[PDB]
Amino acid sequence: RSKKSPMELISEVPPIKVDGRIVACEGDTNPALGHPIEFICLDLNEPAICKYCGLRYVQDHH
Amino acid sequence: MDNQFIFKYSWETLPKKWVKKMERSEHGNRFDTNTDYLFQLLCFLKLHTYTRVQVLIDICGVDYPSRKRRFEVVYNLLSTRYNSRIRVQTSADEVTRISSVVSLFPSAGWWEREVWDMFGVSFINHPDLRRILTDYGFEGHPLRKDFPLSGYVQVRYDDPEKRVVSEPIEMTQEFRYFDFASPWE
Amino acid sequence: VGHLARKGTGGRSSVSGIVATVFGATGFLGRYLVQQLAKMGSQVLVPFRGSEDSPRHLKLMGDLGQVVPMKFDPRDEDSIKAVMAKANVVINLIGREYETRNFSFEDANHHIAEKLALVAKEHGGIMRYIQVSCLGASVSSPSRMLRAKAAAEEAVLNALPEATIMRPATMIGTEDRILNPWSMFVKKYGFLPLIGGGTTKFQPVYVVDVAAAIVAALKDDGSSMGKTYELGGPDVFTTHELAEIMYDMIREWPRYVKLPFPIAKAMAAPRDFMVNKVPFPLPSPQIFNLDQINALTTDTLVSDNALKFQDLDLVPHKLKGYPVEFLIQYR
Amino acid sequence: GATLVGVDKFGNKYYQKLGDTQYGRHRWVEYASKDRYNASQVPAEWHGWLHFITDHTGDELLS
Amino acid sequence: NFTLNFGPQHPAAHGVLRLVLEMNGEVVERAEPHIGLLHRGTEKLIEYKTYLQALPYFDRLDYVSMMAQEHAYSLAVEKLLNCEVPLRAQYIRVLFCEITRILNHLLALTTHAMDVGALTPFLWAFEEREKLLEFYERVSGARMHASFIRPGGVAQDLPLGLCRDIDSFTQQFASRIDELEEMLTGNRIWKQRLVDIGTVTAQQAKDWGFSGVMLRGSGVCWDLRRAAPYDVYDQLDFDVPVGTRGDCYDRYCIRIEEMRQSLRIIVQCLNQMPSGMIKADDRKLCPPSRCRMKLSMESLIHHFELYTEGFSVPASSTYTAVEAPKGEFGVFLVSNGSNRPYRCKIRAPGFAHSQGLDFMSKHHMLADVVTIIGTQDIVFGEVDR
Amino acid sequence: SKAAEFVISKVDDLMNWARTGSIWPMTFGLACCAVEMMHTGAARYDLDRFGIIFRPSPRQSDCMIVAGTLTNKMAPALRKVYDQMPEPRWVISMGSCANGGGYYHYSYSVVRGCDRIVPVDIYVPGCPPTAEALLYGLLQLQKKINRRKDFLHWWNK
Amino acid sequence: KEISKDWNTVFERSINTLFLTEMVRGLSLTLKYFFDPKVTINYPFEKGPLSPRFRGEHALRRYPTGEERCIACKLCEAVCPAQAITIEAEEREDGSRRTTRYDIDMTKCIYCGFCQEACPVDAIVEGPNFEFATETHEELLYDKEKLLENGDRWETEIAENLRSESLYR
Amino acid sequence: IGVPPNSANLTEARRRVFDFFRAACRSIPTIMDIYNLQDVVAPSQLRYAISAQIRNNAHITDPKVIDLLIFKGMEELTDIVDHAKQRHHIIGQYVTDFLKNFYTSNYF
Amino acid sequence: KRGEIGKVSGIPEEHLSRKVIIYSPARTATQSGSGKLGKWKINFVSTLKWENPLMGWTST
Ligand SMILES: CCCCCCCCCCCCCCCCCCCC(=O)O[C@H](COC(=O)CCCCCCCCCCCCCC)COP(=O)(O)OCCN
Ligand SMILES: NC(=O)C1=CN([C@@H]2O[C@H](COP(=O)(O)OP(=O)(O)OC[C@H]3O[C@@H](n4cnc5c(N)ncnc54)[C@H](OP(=O)(O)O)[C@@H]3O)[C@@H](O)[C@H]2O)C=CC1
Ligand SMILES: CCCCCCCCCCCC(=O)SCCNC(=O)CCNC(=O)[C@H](O)C(C)(C)COP(=O)(O)O
Ligand code: SF4
Ligand code: SF4
Ligand code: SF4
Ligand SMILES: [Zn+2]
Repeated sequence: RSKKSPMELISEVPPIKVDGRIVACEGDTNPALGHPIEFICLDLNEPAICKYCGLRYVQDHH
Repeated sequence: MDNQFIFKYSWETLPKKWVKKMERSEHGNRFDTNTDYLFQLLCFLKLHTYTRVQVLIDICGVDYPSRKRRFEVVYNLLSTRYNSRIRVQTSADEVTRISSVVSLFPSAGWWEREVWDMFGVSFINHPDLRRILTDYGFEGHPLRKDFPLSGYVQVRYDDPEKRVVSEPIEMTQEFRYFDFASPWE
Repeated sequence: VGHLARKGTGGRSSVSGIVATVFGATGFLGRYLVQQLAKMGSQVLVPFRGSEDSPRHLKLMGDLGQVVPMKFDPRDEDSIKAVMAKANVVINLIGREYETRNFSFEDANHHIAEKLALVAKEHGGIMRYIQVSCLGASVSSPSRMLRAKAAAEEAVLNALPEATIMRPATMIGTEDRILNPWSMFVKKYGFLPLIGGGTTKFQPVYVVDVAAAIVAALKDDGSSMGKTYELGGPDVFTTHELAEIMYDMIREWPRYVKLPFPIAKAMAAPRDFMVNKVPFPLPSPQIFNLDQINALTTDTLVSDNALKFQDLDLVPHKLKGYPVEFLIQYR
Repeated sequence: GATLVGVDKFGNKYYQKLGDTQYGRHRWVEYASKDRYNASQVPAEWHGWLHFITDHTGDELLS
Repeated sequence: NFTLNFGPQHPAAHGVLRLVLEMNGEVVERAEPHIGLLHRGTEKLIEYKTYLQALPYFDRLDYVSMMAQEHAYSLAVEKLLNCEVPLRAQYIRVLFCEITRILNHLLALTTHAMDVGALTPFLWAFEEREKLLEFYERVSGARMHASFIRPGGVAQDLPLGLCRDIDSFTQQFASRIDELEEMLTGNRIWKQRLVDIGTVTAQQAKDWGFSGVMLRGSGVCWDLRRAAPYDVYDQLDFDVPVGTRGDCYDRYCIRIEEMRQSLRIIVQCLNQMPSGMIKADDRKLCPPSRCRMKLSMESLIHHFELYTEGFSVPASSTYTAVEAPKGEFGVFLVSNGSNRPYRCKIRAPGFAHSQGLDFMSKHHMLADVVTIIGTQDIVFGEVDR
Repeated sequence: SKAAEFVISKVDDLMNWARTGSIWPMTFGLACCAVEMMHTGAARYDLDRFGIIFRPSPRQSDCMIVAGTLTNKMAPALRKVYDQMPEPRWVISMGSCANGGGYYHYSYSVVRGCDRIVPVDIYVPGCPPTAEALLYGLLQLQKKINRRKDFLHWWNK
Repeated sequence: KEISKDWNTVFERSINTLFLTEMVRGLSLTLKYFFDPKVTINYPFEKGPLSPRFRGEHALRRYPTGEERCIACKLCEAVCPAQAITIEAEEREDGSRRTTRYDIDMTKCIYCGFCQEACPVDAIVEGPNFEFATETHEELLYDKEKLLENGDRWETEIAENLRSESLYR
Repeated sequence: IGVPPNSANLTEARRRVFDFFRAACRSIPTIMDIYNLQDVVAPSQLRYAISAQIRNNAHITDPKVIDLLIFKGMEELTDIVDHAKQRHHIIGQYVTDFLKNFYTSNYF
Repeated sequence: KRGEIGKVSGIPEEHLSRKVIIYSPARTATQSGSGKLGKWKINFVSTLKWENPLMGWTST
């Protein structure tokens, strides 16, 4: 499919569940083939969006 | 011969009035002389027994649009016998004519012609001094800091007259100059 | 007004909202009109019908899509509407000098012009329309081609009231179709026949002047709309001194032979086109064209009370030096 | 034909011959179509194998 | 006397060559080449681009010895920057300079033979030349214009299987050279079309600035990689061929011997190549590894600040010269102190060689002019900067 | 006239086959792209297999390959040589410098594209284009020649 | 005075220069290659060898999720020696830094790989395609949709090439 | 022959101006019959054109500037003498207002 | 005044009458370093820069 631009296609990916105050996002599973690592403090109840990938991380606890 | 040996001997042997400015470093021995003593200095360096500079590498030219003597022609020389490299440079001007060295090194004719082509520095008693690199009818000297990179005129084919014609330049996309220079330097 | 939005200095990379659908731009006037249009930056669309390499010499005019050749079918109305869809001005130069086994004089000029005018009216976005006919375009003229031009230029006005009509007269240029065959024919034989017998005066014009007049009419949204100009040269020549001013640079041996007008017209038609209609691609006529002889029966001088170059503040080029200089390659 | 290595969704078939010490006639294509075949029908997965970029067949590259 | 002009379009004259020469009916009296047909304007363009953005201009100067000019530019930048280079980088740079020498000598010899009239060695030399163009295509992307040699070290490390293939090529390259030489040295037509043609004396070659093969043809044992050895050349042992009388044939024999010496040097570099880093640890002119720029803040900062601004060479001015296959290729940098070169004059060896055509083609016949053009191996990218 | 339409179709196909199976390009290489185009004519990527042989003169050459930077001083010569060519007269712009500016594209003495001097039909981009790229460009030119119903257009006009 | 005056050697030399021994020896060498196997390859069916580092078509990669890798960092535009890349950017309502116009003039491009090795996110790459041969000039002005189409087409091979040489540099 | 050294005084500059103008005139017929133009332009008006071009720089005072201008004059003349300049380049090269500027563009 | 060097420069004569501005660029507010000061430049007012009607490139 190609009618879905990345704008409305990245929003359909459910937010990641992770424990802890911060999470490290690297993009690809291989660090060298992803983006520079991006530690994000996911303390707000809204999911924290990685600035490079656009992936959203939310805190499972609390 | 050793680089410092050329320094000492040449500075001692040379007439004192010829060399205005002279420099010693690992980059290269430099003799900055006046515009009128250049021919005599080159002749001395060509014929002297200890300093036998037989081949002229090239005649350079640097434009400094911030000093009275705007241009600076650089003569790179090489002594094949003694395995040394000396560099002689002088200062020029838009209208000042500097003596040629074609009599000493016949290969310098094309370099002098291209220096005249690029910087507009005339050479005294140079046989057949004319533009060598730029096209026919070219206006302006491209290597000056004043000359725009894209030039002043274009080239295209015009159908009403079955020939290739010239117009003032009309760039489809301007040259984007990126200013990367930063402080703390 | 809304169109013709200037942008930057006039030149190759300039901008002008004169996106135009010039018909018949693969001909003689087209390579000059398109050059004039694209020299000042305006986009031009060149719809062709023949082989795809016919308009490839027009792409040199513009800058990366300012000259877009497109294919159409004159017999199909939809395609000729599709080619002019993104256009705000239409110039029509479609016209055949001679008969064709597929297209007659009426079909080549009158019917095509009527269809183009009706399609332009239907589109509704053509703010300026120009259709070009010949000078001696009287309805009663013996020549068939001139009658078709008259019918086309009268039908266009009814279709579009604000449509200018441009009327050049035997334009001469590097690949024109009245002087080049003469020099060619002289090269093989050199006797240079005169069908009219001389004393048939007319006004030749330089094709660059015609293109300049057309572009100037495009660039003035004033007292030009609807008017029918009569384009002509600065001097009133006739076939004799025209032949002399041709032959002077050509040189070698000058020879003149006079053919009586009626016997010449009675001889040219049978050999050229009276019964040979089986092969569709019949050879193109030489200077013995049947209707070109009929067009020479009367003087085609410009009307004294009609529009001229001086009404549109430009001067014709002198047809003695540069305009005729292209004959050196013939000499 | 020493060996036939895989096929393509477009129908063009891929062969392979192994030499001894000198290059030549290693691997080529038999295009399915004949209307001048546009000289460019190999997909991305089989493009690397054909140009000796990768030793993977291309069917394995899809997985 | 009439003055007809050249400009043939087939690659006999290497193209883009305009030659207006006056003859005495059969014998040429003065040939005046008209250069400038390929003056792109590199010297003016270098001043407008960073020290890294200007590197690929040097690939486009002498486009048969692409890595030879990059070598000179990198050495000039290093001399201005005072940057040390690891041994592995020096060894691979020497190896690829020798490969450029082989490529340029092969191309020169076979274009010269094509000009004379021999056709077979041309195709054999190109089927050889492809096997080194693919070596270039392996270490970097492009086959011809490979920006492999950077000012710091080299662009990136050699692939795993490159050394084995290079050795395999060098196993048979000598036999291929012998096969090519079989048809030219012993052939009697080749001697009569080259012997006593374009004689240059050592004093006259020195006067006209004929550094290169045209100098060693005249009996002068002047080699820039022996007189002023720059990279790892003292460790490598090779002989410098010197002609006895330089006239279009001792130059050819010298080129054969230099091809063999380049093969020997390549073998020595292959055997003696050490292991270690390829780019200097200064990190002011060398970028960080892709795994480090994505993990370390300083590495990313350096990558960002050198892939846009580039390194700033301290204000000075130097002249460097390397033994390019054509001859003495020299780059004269004047550094303003900013990240862009103030002036970069390029001393093309072909300039003086083409200048010296006028006297070399004196009182010769017309058919003894194409052989003079071929025997000096002039390409107009460098002649017209 | 449907009965003859088969005859015109066959004549057109024969003419296109004749013009495609034998193309005699004229080498106008004047920069480093000439070396790659010379490798294309070499033993490996044989051009002579496809009926392509280079000609030394424009008076007997089918198409023209512009390979290399086109300076201001050479553009009149390029146009003059292009003028002395027969009717088909195709032009191929090999290399990045030839098909619009190039690495320089900003110079007092560089023509920003050979398409400002001669009408170009096929653009082969690359700096320098691979021999396979030039072969693909020539195949594209051959495909373009196939789309020529020149006899049919003459019949219909 | 170059002399070869000996009774036996004069006969030996005067025969070699009379029966064309050198010509025959150089003639029999070509016949050896006449029967040898050829080195050519039929291009349309068999392609020449390449390398994982080859520099060909530009492509704009995207994350496996579907979000494009380009973050409008404009390092590629700044490092491009030919000045072929033009970039325009703005912040989408999602707040992500993305490109709206990212067009490469492939007629100015020199295929040097400086743009590819300057990306901090591997957004742009040079795929193994080398078969552009467009018939129109303005078709060579790739405009961020041709880039993305190339990235989608060659992704399964660009990823393999990148992961194969990721150990280098 | 070789380039003259310089001019110390303005009298030598005027002498060089006169010599250049004379040489340009003695070279006027060869450029008339090498470009194949006889009736389009008479040789007389080219003399007036050259005189006007020379008189254009009448306000120059530095002898060195005069010398370099004259040298450029010989360079252009020699270029024209050879069949090197493009065809009819020479004839093209050598041949209130406020509202007019306002109606065209803002930059006048 | 004293445009003799301008006359001999060879540049198109219509560009000799251009009005220019001479100034020393000031330190940028976004940075605190003063390593880009004390250098004077001539500012030709190249105001006219339209937009190419094919791709949005800035023509001049
Ligand atoms: C099996 C069937 C084959 C059928 C075809 C026949 C074989 C054809 C083979 C041709 C292969 C070579 C073709 C090359 C063509 C050009 C070669 C010409 C070279 C040439 O002319 O050299 C000359 C000698 O040639 C000559 O002299 C040639 C004539 C041979 C003379 C006879 C030699 C032995 C005589 C003994 C007689 C015995 C009987 C006595 C009772 C002199 O060369 P140069 O220039 O260096 O000289 C210095 C004087 N300026
Ligand atoms: N300038 C002059 O000498 C004169 C001009 N005129 C008028 O100006 C026009 C131009 O003169 P000229 O330059 O001689 O015109 P041309 O004879 O050069 O042909 C002009 C164009 O008409 C096109 N054309 C002809 N028939 C058809 C058709 N049936 N359907 C579609 N297109 C067609 C041709 O396309 P293709 O080539 O593909 O058929 C050609 O491009 C004349 O047609 C005439 O009306 C009047 C008097 C003299
Ligand atoms: C086809 C033609 C080929 C050559 C074309 C060349 C065209 C340009 C010619 C060169 C243009 C120059 O500026 S080159 C020559 C430039 N030299 C000068 O301008 C001298 C300055 N003028 C004076 O000295 C006096 O006023 C003077 C007017 C001489 C007399 O007036 P008086 O005695 O009262 O004093
Ligand atoms: S495209 Fe590249 S290789 Fe070809 S001429 Fe231009 S710079 Fe040289
Ligand atoms: S360098 Fe890569 S991420 Fe940055 S703007 Fe260019 S393509 Fe996008
Ligand atoms: S390959 Fe080089 S020239 Fe081409 S876009 Fe990338 S950086 Fe620019
Ligand atoms: Zn992330």
